[PDB]
Amino acid sequence: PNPLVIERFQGVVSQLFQQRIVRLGGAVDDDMANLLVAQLLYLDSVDNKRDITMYVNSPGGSVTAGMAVFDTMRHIRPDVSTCCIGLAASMGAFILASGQAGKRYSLPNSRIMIHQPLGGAQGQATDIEIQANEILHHKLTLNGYLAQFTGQSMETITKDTDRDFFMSPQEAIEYGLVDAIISKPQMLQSREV
Amino acid sequence: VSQLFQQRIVRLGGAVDDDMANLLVAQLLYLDSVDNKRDITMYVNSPGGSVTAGMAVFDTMRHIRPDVSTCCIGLAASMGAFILASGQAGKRYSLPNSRIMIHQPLGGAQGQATDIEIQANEILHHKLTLNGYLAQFTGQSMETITKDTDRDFFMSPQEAIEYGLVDAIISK
Amino acid sequence: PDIQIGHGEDAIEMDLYRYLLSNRIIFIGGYINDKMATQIVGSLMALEAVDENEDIRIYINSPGGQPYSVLGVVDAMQSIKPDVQTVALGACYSYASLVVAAGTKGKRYAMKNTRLMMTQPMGGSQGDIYQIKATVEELNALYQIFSRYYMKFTGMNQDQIEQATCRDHFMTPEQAKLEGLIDEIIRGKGDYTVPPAIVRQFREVGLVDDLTPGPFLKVDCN
Amino acid sequence: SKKVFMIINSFGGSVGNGITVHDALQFIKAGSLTLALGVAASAASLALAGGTIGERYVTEGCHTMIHQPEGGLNGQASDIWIDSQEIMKIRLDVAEIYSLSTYRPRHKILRDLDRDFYLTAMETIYYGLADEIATNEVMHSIVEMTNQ
Amino acid sequence: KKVFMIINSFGGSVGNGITVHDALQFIKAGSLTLALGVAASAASLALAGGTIGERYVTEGCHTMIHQPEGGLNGQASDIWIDSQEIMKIRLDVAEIYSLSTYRPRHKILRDLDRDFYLTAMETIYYGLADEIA
Amino acid sequence: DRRKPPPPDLPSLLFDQRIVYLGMPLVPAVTELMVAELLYLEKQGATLPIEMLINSSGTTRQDGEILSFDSEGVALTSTMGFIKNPISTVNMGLAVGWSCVVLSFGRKGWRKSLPHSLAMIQQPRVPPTGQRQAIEVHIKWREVLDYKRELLRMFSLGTGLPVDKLDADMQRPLYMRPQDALEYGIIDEIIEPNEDKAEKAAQYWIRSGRAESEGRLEQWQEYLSLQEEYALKDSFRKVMTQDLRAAYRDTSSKLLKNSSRNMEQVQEFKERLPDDMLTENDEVRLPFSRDGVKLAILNAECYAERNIARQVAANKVSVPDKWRAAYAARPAPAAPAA
Amino acid sequence: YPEGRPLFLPEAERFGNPPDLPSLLLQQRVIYISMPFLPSVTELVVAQCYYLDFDDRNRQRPIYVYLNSTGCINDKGQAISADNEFYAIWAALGFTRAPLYTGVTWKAQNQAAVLLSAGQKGHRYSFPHAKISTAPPVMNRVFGQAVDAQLQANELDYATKYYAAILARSTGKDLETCQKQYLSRKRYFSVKEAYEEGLVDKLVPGFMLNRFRKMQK
Amino acid sequence: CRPPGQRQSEWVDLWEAYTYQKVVFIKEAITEDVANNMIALTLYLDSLDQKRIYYWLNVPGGDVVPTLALYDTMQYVRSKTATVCYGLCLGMGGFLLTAGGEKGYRFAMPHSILMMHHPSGASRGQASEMHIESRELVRMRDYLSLLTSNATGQPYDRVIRELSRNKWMDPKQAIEYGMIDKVLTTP
Amino acid sequence: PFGLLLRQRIVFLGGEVEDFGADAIISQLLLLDSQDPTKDIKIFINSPGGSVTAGMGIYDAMMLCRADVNTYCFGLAASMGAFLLGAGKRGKRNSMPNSRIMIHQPLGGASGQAVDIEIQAKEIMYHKANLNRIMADYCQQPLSKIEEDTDRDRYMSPLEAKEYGLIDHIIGGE
Amino acid sequence: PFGLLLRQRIVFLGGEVEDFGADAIISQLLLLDSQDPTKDIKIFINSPGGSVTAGMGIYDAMMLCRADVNTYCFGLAASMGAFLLGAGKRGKRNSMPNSRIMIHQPLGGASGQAVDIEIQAKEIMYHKANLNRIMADYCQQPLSKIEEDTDRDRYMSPLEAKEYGLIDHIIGGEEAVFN
Repeated sequence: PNPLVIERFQGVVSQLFQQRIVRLGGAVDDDMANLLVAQLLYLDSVDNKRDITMYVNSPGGSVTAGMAVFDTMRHIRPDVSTCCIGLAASMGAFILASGQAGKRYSLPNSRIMIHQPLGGAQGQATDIEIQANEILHHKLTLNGYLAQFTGQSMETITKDTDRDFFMSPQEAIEYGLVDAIISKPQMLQSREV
Repeated sequence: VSQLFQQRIVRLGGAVDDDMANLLVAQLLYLDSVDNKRDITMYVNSPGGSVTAGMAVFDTMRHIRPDVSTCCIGLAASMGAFILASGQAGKRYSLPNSRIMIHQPLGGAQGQATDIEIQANEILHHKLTLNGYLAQFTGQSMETITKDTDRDFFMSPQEAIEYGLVDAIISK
Repeated sequence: PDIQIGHGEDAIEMDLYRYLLSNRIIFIGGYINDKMATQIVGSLMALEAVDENEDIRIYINSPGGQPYSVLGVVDAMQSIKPDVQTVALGACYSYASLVVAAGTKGKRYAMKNTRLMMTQPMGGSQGDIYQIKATVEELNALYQIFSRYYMKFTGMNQDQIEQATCRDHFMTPEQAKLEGLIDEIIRGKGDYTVPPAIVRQFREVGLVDDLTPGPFLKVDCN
Repeated sequence: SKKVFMIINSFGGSVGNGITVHDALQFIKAGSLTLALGVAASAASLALAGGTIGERYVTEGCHTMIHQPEGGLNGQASDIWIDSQEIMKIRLDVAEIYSLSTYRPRHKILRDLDRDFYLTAMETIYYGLADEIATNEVMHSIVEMTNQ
Repeated sequence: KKVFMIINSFGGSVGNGITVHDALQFIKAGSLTLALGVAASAASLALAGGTIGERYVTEGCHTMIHQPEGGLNGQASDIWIDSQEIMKIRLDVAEIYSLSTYRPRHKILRDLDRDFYLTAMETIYYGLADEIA
Repeated sequence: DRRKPPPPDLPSLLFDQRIVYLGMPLVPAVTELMVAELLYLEKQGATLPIEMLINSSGTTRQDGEILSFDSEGVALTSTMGFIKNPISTVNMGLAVGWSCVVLSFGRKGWRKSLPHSLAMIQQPRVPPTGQRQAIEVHIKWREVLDYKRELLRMFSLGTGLPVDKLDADMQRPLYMRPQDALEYGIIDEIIEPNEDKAEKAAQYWIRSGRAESEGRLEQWQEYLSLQEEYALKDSFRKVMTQDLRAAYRDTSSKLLKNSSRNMEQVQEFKERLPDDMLTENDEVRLPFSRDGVKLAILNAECYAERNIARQVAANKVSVPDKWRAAYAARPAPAAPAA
Repeated sequence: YPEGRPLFLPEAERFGNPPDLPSLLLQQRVIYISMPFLPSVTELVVAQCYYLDFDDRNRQRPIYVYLNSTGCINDKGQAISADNEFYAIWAALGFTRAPLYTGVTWKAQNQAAVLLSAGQKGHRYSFPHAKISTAPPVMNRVFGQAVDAQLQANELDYATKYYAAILARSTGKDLETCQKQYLSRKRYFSVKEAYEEGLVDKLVPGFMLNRFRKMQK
Repeated sequence: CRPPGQRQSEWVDLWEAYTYQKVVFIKEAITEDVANNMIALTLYLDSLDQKRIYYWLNVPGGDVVPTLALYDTMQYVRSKTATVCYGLCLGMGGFLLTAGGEKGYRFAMPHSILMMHHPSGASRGQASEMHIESRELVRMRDYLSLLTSNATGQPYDRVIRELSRNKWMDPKQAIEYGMIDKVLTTP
Repeated sequence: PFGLLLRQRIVFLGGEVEDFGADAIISQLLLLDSQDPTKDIKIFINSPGGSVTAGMGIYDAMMLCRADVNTYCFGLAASMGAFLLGAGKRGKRNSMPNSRIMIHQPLGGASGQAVDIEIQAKEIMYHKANLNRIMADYCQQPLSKIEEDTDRDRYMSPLEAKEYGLIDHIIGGE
Repeated sequence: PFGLLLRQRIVFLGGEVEDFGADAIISQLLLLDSQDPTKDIKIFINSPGGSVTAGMGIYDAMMLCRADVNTYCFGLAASMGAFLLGAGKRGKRNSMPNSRIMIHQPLGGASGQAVDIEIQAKEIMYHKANLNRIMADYCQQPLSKIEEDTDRDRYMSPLEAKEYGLIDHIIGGEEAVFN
């Protein structure tokens, strides 16, 4: 992108971080997850009590880097309240699910997509078994965690995440992925009737 | 480079081009503006370069006021070698393990019989000018230098001492 | 959308990773190539020069490394004065895996959901018969060095390493703690979920069956 | 010619093709004399073991390498799992075919398909994939059969 | 003695469909047109070009109907001219469909607007085909 | 006989005997050739049969790279419906996707396969649209849906199975060996290998003395020993599981609850008595494991090296140092520690 | 239907010359190996051998094998194919009956040099400026554990001992000697050096230079 | 459109079979290659005898020099020339449609699409090189416009003004404009 | 340059709406919300559009703010500049006199097996219905009319947009 | 962190050694010499090779330094890092217990008219002789043995090298030296 866009965004990122607001944007590769682990550790060191607000806006990401971020969220002292804006999809949705219970939010017009890990197995038959066990372990672990977060059952989750499962935040609340919707009052338009 | 630059060190590194020559010329002119007496030293490590850029660097070296001592580090090859041979007399140094190469100009041409013949005789002009300057710098005659530049002439630093390109070695 | 850093916001406002390194934390991400090994050894020695007695903490989230760079990093870890304390995150894939085992015994940690891995040194033969013999000797020397380091850190037999490295061996923190690669698992706020491999190990000793799988993940579909 | 002579020298090919040629060679009524020149890789080893038992010839300088099916596959976790199970079933099919062609147990065949497995002429005949060294008189007679 | 045209074409430029339709009508002994699987626009024109009474479609076949496509590039007036011809092409295709389906040409233009899919029975009813195999 | 020369090559040689060989991914050229050959073979006579050999990977490479479309198969299958003389379709090697429908679409009772051939069925996929509008995405989905339904209808005519079952099974790759295809409905027969060949092979292995001594006996013994050892180990695992459940029942016979009365209440009036429902709610009974077998003798093994336990009694008040906020957990008459 | 028997030169001289060049050379019992030992060359040479030993009445008419190939190794020294293509060719050329005369046009290298030596004693020809060279066998890059590379080393050592056996039989030397001289390092032979070591035996028959002819005129 | 159609006694390719009847199907945009093939075919067909050569065009465009070479070859041969338009004739194809048989022997199929535009071209170099190329291209525009005007009967100045942009015509507009002479129908 | 205007509470929504760009705009909006609750935020729009998810994310950050969110058009506002332009505070949507405002149904794609196609089509139909409802809510037109207009790319000048309801002021008047 | 180490007279030579990389290191060594002439420098070598020209540039810089220049290899030192590691002051060359040390000739090539081919063969042969001559001097082994060894493609453990004369100390006391 444009360097001036990058510089403006890095400035506003520093301001938000000052206000204890980390953010997870874009595909969650290893680099972003190392960065976000570093930010979470810093915010733990600065203050051990105040909440951290984690901005999730992601279209996907690596299972392994997502779990790096997820363990650091569940290990540090301050409660990481995850808030979804725009799109929490397939690993930002897992991250949004794993925010502090009762403190996961979503703006009204967002989309949550939870599904199972993609991937690929290559090589001789035995290498393909080993790699299929890696992918199936990741799938089972993530479904077990979604069952823990949402209050659903492992089988309902496994049935729901077989293919892409897009959800509005209302359906997410009614599911268990998100706990509240953030919105301000509007003016209810009077109709002539 | 700045860390070297404040030490009056100008690096002619890597094969020369017009951008590298522009950077060298700007450095040399600024450094002459700063101090016209205190010396400039210049590390040479280059496998060649365009003849025109080397000529630009050589003229900028010549007419500025500080002596541009040239110290060869690593290698100096047929256009960085000419630049190395053009440092101030008595101040063309070599490292003990560096190698020095001299060889004729190069370059292509395309166009009509007239245009590519013109490119041919400008290449002859480059060859004549370089041989004349090398004769000025070493002390050998046009014939020995033309024979040397005719075919790839790899040399050791010591030979270059008795063949005139370098003034001394830094074993010190 | 490369990356966007905080600053920590002191009177200087320097880069976040510079701040963390100043507070004695080294992050290892991506392949441990020669530049990464050089940076990690330089960081270890700078932290040693600042204070030779206070703990260094290393976070390892890396998908492997060049074997020689990893051996250099492990040698630097074992040759410095302070306690080195290695926390595994995300993944540590076989060469990085040794980097986790090389922390000060008692201070090797892994996050609850990391994926360690152990593999034979993989290389590759090509060319004349003497180049192929050279490759065989290189890969045998690497196998001996990494096998000896795994023996040194985990206490396993060379036979046990032979079984644990004959093929890509993906391990949870629980196998790693049973084997000796790590010392403590960093859990959540009381998170003790049993991973699928440990459930299978339950099934292999008869603790759970198909009739009574217990409150563990269903691995009846394997 | 009440025999179908099938001359083998091929460095690989998908194992399914080796299975197809093995089944076809075991299906036709007419006999089969399969000769290996130089090499017979996975599918070619299946085609070599597929001939009439007792007429599977291999030269002195031939090599026979048998390896387990290797595949590649991308997609969701369930798709990787299903393709994985299928590739294991193919490995078992190949092990059973070698077991029945050579009379070795499926477990020693499966142990050998663990890694790429090279066999010389004596090693191949001992193992059971071929039955006789191919001396010049063998296809002296083979050419004479095609001519007579 | 009658050209028997088997049609199974997932696509093609519509102008080529017009050209094949003209070639079909050129010969005087009737043409039978049997569609299999799919008959998209450039082949839907060909299917509608057979002899009325002797155009057949198969139970599985689906018919595509759509307006022509085009890319343009040049000055503003070049773009205007090129737009005018693509409109002429679309009007001609609607006219051909009107001749074969005996349906309001404006209605056929409305149906061309976006990609239009017809099952075998809807192909029969629309008028592009006459019978089912 | 001179007047008709020998056929120039192999495809002419086969097609001369009414053998339509479908062996290539079902591309438009292959589909056109198949249609031309089937129409020509009906022309030469609509009572003579056609032997179609299917070693094909459908409309997409096995890699998953889409290479034709979902309508080339519709053309070929509707063609096979159009030609009226009997078609026997033999599966060779691979019959994926539409090439499986074609295998199941031959004359019933004549569909066959080689003993190891694989018949896979999955759901059609399409190449990426390329960021079209919303209505064009809806219209593309309706296109893809109609063609998937066509595939389902033709596969229902082939196998015999409902549309809904086939749709459910198709959602993921479904791999079928000839036993499985014969079960499902794809094929009717399996082309067994020649019997005389197999008999001669067994006789040669016996008579030549190769089957006995080439190293075979030692490792066949090793195979049987490994099988017996692993069967016994699995039996010991089952024994361990059953003893764990027996321990749970030993330590669960000390209970005082009224929830069993509720489980009596919820159940129907007919099952007021314990009366199971012939379903996967199936209670396997361990306690009636009085096998009493006097034949299965314990081998010469010594378990007398196991120590002598303290012989603890559970009728104590001492409790393990745990935490529970419930105070309904009264001490039981047999468990004063509860 | 009828079995169409390929009729050979004694009785096929009445059917004229063949249309193109490769058919001409096949009829002359010349197998011209002009291209590196790829699977295509192996297939073609095996079929030519099968046709030549098919219906020769006397099968004493020798088979000529002219070489213009660097064998199974590319020009830059990295294997372009495997050693099994050579075995298949060599094995095939052995299942015939006729004496196997070999010659070199320009280059017989690394495998074609062995196949050159492997002709009849007294009947190996070369052009007087042919370049012959013997190099150790080369494998192509494969990935794995130390065990895979060890397996490749074993295979390459079988190949090296095979070539050393053929060169020992051809050049009449000690087996390990032939391994040391030829296969140990990539060594070049002029025609005279190759003749000195038994690689070749003669120039092509009738080779007479131009100014030599002039001065005998 | 591959299958060889049977001829007097054997199987001959469809387009060769057509040229055996003097019919020359031009179906590709005129590049150096197709133009050379059609010039060669025209010369040989005139060599066999002199009866007439029908050109069936489906040309969607083409380059200027090869098209003018084909035109000059058509005019050089003794045998007359008629041009029919199956499909469409665009640009230099619409110029070839006005290249054969001025006396009422240009036909078109009912839905054929006709287009004429001033010939394109592109070339750079020195300043004087651009002068020479620009002068030559203006000479080319003028020559092709003279040919178009004398083919259709429209004023030269009218043609210059009309063809500066693209010009598209239905067969009725082409008859009314003089571009063609008759429209083929079922007869 | 731009930062100096951000100091005056002005957000440039320029260039194609993208994931990175929308993330930057949302962060700027949240920060300008935190800095002062009751000072107007001005969003300048010159963009041919972008992803629907990014556009609704920016729309949510716009609606969440406690500050009136003026919108301005400079040149083009196409398919997501237009939706976000009308999504400004009513009575406070301005446009430059010679600027083009295109209304456009959302773009989406689909690839993979028939179930992937069905899921993507269902998602895009949801987005289309949602956007139609929002646009008809702030344009005060029937949902049917919005469906007809968004059917194809409709370009309006600020007069056609002002009568159609997307904007509220034209900065040069007439 | 490298700034503090450069203050401590520690120079890192890591990764592939190249022309620009050499110029940077040469400058660092000259700075450390001109600042302080009595305090030793430490150069750490983890490098898989390099260019002969750049390598000899760094070697000349190392041999100019008045302040004794120790070297400490970690991980790899392949055929040009190993030479520089052998060019530290005698008695002050160190290695990790499990570093891998390689000694080997350079590659090369030439093209076109074979005049330049013979000149390139002569220059590659010069590099061979030059490197081997100084290697023999510091390894304290016969030049014939060094010439033979620099041919053979092989790694060695720091124990083998310490025997061979290249390095002089192993950091770890040969307690973690694994084969």
